[PDB]
Amino acid sequence: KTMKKIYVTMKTLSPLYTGEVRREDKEAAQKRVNFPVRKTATNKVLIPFKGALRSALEIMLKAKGENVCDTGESRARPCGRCVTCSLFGSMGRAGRASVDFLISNDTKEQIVRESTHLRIERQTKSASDTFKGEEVIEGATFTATITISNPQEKDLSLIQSALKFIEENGIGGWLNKGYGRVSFEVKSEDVATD
Amino acid sequence: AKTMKKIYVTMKTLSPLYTGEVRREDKEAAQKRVNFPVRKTATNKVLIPFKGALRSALEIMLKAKGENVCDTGESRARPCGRCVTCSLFGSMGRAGRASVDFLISNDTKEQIVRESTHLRIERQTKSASDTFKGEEVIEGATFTATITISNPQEKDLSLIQSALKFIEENGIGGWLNKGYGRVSFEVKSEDVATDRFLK
Amino acid sequence: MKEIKGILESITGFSIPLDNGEYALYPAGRHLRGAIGYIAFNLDLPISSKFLDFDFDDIIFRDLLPISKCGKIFYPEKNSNSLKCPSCNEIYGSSVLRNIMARGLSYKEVIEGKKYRLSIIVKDEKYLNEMEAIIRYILSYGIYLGNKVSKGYGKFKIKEYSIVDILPVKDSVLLLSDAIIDNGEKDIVFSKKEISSSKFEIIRKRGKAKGDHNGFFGEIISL
Ligand SMILES: [Zn+2]
Ligand SMILES: [Zn+2]
Repeated sequence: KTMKKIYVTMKTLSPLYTGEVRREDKEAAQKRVNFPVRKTATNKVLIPFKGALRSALEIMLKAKGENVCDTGESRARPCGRCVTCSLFGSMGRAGRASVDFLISNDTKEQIVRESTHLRIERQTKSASDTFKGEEVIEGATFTATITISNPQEKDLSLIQSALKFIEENGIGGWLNKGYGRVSFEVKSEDVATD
Repeated sequence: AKTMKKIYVTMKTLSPLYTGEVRREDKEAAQKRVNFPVRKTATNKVLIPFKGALRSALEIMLKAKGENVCDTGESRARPCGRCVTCSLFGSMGRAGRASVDFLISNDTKEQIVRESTHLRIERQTKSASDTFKGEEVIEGATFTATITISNPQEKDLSLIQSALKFIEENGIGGWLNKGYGRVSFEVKSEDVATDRFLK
Repeated sequence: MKEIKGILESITGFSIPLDNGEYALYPAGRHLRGAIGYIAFNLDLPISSKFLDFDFDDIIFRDLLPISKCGKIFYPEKNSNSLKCPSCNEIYGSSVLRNIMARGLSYKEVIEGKKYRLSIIVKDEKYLNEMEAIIRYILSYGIYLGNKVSKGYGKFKIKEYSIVDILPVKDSVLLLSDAIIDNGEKDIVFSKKEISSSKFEIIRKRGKAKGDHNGFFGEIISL
């Protein structure tokens, strides 16, 4: 058969934030930070990728005119004939793409830096509330691996435009503040038998 | 929706600019030399937070005009989700429509950021009582951001440009009462479609 | 009989929700089978046909019970959710489990940066050459065991491919993996999620519980 092996390499252009999801690792950081960055137990920063790719292609392919399943609502069901539902899966059939977490190349204490964010009273022009949050520095390199099995020729082009959308829109959180502006690079390869 | 208004902002400093370093590691490793480091990337370019300045400008001007806007600046003050700043910049429910990027400089720290001596002079004996070092972005540095409104409900560009006029008069960053942060913005909008990247 | 030993390392954490809220601290041979099945079928390796049939055993995929700083694999204790090492005295425990709450969802996961045992006892060298190919694909492109494989969870990567011939060391056994010995006590639940019939079957076979010999679940150890 045929399987695609899109190796994605990200470089951060403006500070990155994806929230920490393990409750115990969160609470063991809520003494110091109030928004800890998602981190492995190997002290590496991992970002969810599949949702971002899917969302970008859903929004784009919908705006182009193609009937796609918007799964950003609380539908709790896609259909089985969507352009994305073939690629990033459906609720009865698995995904052709198996998008991996965008794990880092460097460890934390080399990419993640605590930070200060503010809320400023509009009249007093001074801080009302202050909070700490972690972030990933600019220039930090991340890697992933998309694994589209049964390629459908458009699949690579759809994945790379998705990447262009997540370069305009952003990956992670606080994306309306200026966070998570990234730059991907694609070096694809078609694995076969041995 | 089907289109996206792509505002492209270019800002020139008409006065010294200061926005403080938020990173605790970068700040504490700078207190050896400079008491007030500026916000800098790890690509040695200067970040300025832009969204909150735009939202503060529009909330102040829109409260003044007589329109109904929420104050997302007070302690324990929630957004409304019915105001126009809650539609453009967001609420605790619905996301914002404008994804205001940071104002990232076009040059590096070594060409825009200088250490500067600042004083506190005794009023009676007319002599310095305190000295400190700050970092400041020089006058003539060009910063670039990119506002991107999804679902471009018309009046967006007018509101953003009015907020940029407010920021031009008032200032962006810190030490805005001493003469710092006086800027000049240059809008170059557009309306490119959402589907643009699809080949 | 040419068994491929190794120590896999979790690069990204894995999630195995079993039943009644409890999870599985280490991945099992079931998951190994399933994932190797996928890899084989997606690469059209012939052996894939036999992997559909669960009542097989020309390649027995034993579990991914963890290895320690004491070298020897951790082993299941008597009626305990912990796996004290034979040599040395360190427990694996439920300290690896972490409650994760993400975008409304709430699952549990085992932390990454651990070291587990790879042991695929190949009974007949007929399929050992294809076994070389599946461990080649694992050696390069990783293997994803558990839940949310398409989302990126469970990234195991092998660190050693030691293809060692092994004997059935039958003797007299220890039940190193809870197995369905007719109608024993512990309830064991599996699945055959076959592509090209869209058939997902939650099969259940009650049996004994690990912590108490036709060759070598259904593992055995010297006692
Ligand atoms: Zn409002
Ligand atoms: Zn031990």
